[PDB]
Amino acid sequence: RFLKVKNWETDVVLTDTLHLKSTLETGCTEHICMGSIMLPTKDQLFPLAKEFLDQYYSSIKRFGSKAHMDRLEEVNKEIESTSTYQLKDTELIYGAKHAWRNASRCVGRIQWSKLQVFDARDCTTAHGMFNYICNHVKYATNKGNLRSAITIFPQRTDGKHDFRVWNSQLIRYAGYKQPDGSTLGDPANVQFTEICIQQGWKAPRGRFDVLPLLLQANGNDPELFQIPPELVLEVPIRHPKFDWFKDLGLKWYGLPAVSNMLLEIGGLEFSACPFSGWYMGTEIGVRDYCDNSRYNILEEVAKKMDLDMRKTSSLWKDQALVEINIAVLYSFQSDKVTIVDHHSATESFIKHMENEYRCRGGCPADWVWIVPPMSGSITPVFHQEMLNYRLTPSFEYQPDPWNTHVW
Amino acid sequence: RFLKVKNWETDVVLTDTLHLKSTLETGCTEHICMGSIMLPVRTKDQLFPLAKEFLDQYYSSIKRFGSKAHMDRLEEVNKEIESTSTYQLKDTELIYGAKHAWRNASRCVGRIQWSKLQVFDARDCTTAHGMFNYICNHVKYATNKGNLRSAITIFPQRTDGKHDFRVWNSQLIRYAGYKQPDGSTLGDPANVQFTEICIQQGWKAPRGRFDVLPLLLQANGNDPELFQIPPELVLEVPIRHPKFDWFKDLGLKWYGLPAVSNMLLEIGGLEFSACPFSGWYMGTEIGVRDYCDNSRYNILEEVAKKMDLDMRKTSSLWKDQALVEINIAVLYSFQSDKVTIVDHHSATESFIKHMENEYRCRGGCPADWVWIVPPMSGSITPVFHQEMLNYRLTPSFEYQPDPWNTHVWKG
Ligand code: HEM
Ligand code: HEM
Ligand SMILES: N=C(NCCC[C@H](N)CN(O)CCN)N[N+](=O)[O-]
Ligand SMILES: N=C(NCCC[C@H](N)CN(O)CCN)N[N+](=O)[O-]
Ligand SMILES: C[C@H](O)[C@H](O)[C@H]1CNc2nc(N)[nH]c(=O)c2N1
Ligand SMILES: C[C@H](O)[C@H](O)[C@H]1CNc2nc(N)[nH]c(=O)c2N1
Ligand SMILES: [Zn+2]
Repeated sequence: RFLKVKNWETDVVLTDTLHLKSTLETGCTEHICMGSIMLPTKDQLFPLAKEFLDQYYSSIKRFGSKAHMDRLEEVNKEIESTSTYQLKDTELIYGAKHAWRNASRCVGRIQWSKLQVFDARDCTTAHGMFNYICNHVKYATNKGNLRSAITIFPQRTDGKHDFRVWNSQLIRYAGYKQPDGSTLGDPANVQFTEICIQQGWKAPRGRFDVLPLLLQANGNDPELFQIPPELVLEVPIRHPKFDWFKDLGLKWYGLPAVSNMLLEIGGLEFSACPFSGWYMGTEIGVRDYCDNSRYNILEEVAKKMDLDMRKTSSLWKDQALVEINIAVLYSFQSDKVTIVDHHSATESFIKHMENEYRCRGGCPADWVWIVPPMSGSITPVFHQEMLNYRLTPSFEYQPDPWNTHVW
Repeated sequence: RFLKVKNWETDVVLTDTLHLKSTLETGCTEHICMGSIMLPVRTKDQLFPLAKEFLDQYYSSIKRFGSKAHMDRLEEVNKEIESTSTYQLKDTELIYGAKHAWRNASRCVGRIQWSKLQVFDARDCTTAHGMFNYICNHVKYATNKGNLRSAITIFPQRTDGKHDFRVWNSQLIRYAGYKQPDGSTLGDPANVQFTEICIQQGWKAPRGRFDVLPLLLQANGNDPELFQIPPELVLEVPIRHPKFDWFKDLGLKWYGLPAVSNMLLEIGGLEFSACPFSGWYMGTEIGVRDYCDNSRYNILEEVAKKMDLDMRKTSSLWKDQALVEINIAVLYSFQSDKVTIVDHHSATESFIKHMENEYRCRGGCPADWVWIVPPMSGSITPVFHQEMLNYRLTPSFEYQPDPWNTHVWKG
């Protein structure tokens, strides 16, 4: 019932009871652990709304008050009638902040309560979505002093009137398959880069071409939009020691903004809720730049460094990996663009876990995602036991629209 | 029920059916995942069924399931059990059992080598001196002058739980750790408690930074006894860096033979409480964990200073930088001295091939992602991108309480 998690580097032991309020399943069973798998009605709705309202009023110290009972009734009535409901702005903001608070795969949750929520529920068209998204981008970028934000479009109704941002992130680079069979630009976005063209986009066919937004409002077909360049902060990548580094022709965008997730609050589903915070260095330097299936630039960098690439045991890949990541962080800091290294971010998360354990009785955390893709054990989270479980409100994965849209 | 795991780097999908044979519990529930939790006498009543499941697996493995030899064996054991409340494995069953416990060890990335395990049968051992002798032969055989050979030595199984054989050391070879009165620690901090028990038992500590600990051996539930492994039998490797001539001056060295000796081997219900085994090191075990964990030798800073790295702010990634060099040094020193070792890139690539083979020939491969992925450069190794299924199959290697916490001293 009362589970304990131990940190093997500091012997600190925390007790978790928050998991007892868990509602969704994990993918695992007592016979099998799937911890490393990437993707494990009015009658249905009211109980959800109730659970949410109870936690909402409880958080404001008005659990079971008249206001609570009242709102509970009002929502109850609304559901019975309309077969759904609308959150009060206060609930919208609380729900979003908590969905972030509950994202077990996010190492940056110590920032959870500072989220700026943009209510775009009155939106009706793709141009309207583009407008809201541009405002989000400018607000969050804040000339390099990034501020976390989320813009929430209209909730789901009949499932045939869904708003969806087709991009996986608001800002990403295009990827095109060349005759060579090789891939130019970002390989992860090869397909999307195609669906944009299958729509009319005029690809400059470059290595770092900011993709166009493909916005879907109310179910209708999506529409393309070029984000005003001055709104897309980019960072030229240079090494604080290797002048030749810049010759690599590397740069990345400063704003990470997940746009393909679904937000669940009190049973209500928000299929278009792009959100953004700021990068942890390794996301770019380790994953985007060195993944074998991404920009895969390890060899090139190792060559320039003139390292013995004959035997894996010389650890040239490891050597290069480090330099590359030193560069990413150096560049961002130099341009005064917010960014955080894995040491600092993970140190933050441990503090955050401790705060959540004392103030909330726990903190759902997914070790597989929390530990950085490089230098795992020299970061504190590696030695930290974590309990993973699903709490709502939450952020969930959802099918790429191009695999569900009825044109 | 079928289950698939996908490798997101190659899109190779695999199907697991072997998990269906999984009987033991994982620690997780439908509502919670304990995937990152370090540590999540039998009755006749429960024994024979465990015996049967095992003998069935064994006879199927040799293509004799349902034969007369199979049936007679099941009858022979059934009888022995009701007759003696236990039973003895045939040599062939023991060898098979030991190999499969390794094969089934979900946290082991070196399982591609599982079928080559050399098994030493020490079930006739009765005293600690006998244990010492067996352990010495295992170490010399396994070490093989630097060309390491995997091996396991199996002492008598548990009976009533009051006559257990145990190796109190956590590994056959490990360095002493000494807590100084000023609060600092000399040697390996991980071994401070065990070292104190050794000194108390009478060991004369040389008190250096790399003193090979003595063996503290327990036979038939008796009080443990001390023994010094012959120095000529302990292969050690001085660590130096191929480019940094000052590295050698850090005075670092490590032993070549990694030999877990505190685990419990379960086979067909029988419990082997003393079953030391060895293979060879993956570089990062020493370079990352032994040398760089904050709670171990913790040398990042000193190596950082010597390299003249900007240590003012973490974002310089000075720790990351020093880490790589230290690991380059460990691999380099071992290769130079021709002492077997494997780097994490090579070891992980091998585990992926092994894993694919296991799915195709066995229907699955239980694997613990948290442990399989190396403690450094995680995503640039293929296992990072590989989905895995973790489940417990027997035969198996299990954790057991440290003996100093359960032993009834006879004095
Ligand atoms: C302010 C700084 C923030 C930092 C440093 C941070 C860092 C991270 C990192 C490293 C990951 C894993 C990324 C990957 O490997 O692809 C992640 C995942 C995630 N974060 Fe955060 N995050 C921040 C803000 C946010 C915000 C504002 C939200 C939403 C309100 C959020 C929600 C999540 C979710 C749901 C995931 C997992 C997404 C998935 O499964 O792909 N994060 N975060
Ligand atoms: C042939 C060389 C081998 C290599 C390269 C290898 C490598 C490893 C590594 C890197 C780990 C994790 C160690 C740690 O992080 O502390 C491990 C764990 C494990 N290995 Fe292997 N291994 C090998 C041979 C063996 C042998 C011979 C056995 C048994 C017969 C075995 C049984 C296990 C077990 C049971 C674990 C888990 C230990 C625990 O949970 O504490 N390994 N191995
Ligand atoms: N810092 C953040 N990172 C999440 C988005 C970027 C990620 N590298 C892409 N990604 O999840 C790739 C798909 N597996 N979030 N945020 O600050 O809002
Ligand atoms: N290569 C092997 N490694 C396992 C034993 C060494 C480990 N670093 C010590 N250890 O797990 C200390 C406590 N967590 N095995 N083997 O070759 O048989
Ligand atoms: C197969 C495995 O689940 C997959 O590679 C995971 C591992 N850990 C991760 N951790 C983070 N933060 N992000 C990822 O994309 C992944 N990928
Ligand atoms: C808390 C966490 O589970 C623990 O530190 C684990 C993580 N992964 C590991 N992986 C290996 N190979 N060895 C370890 O000791 C650990 N420690
Ligand atoms: Zn699990």
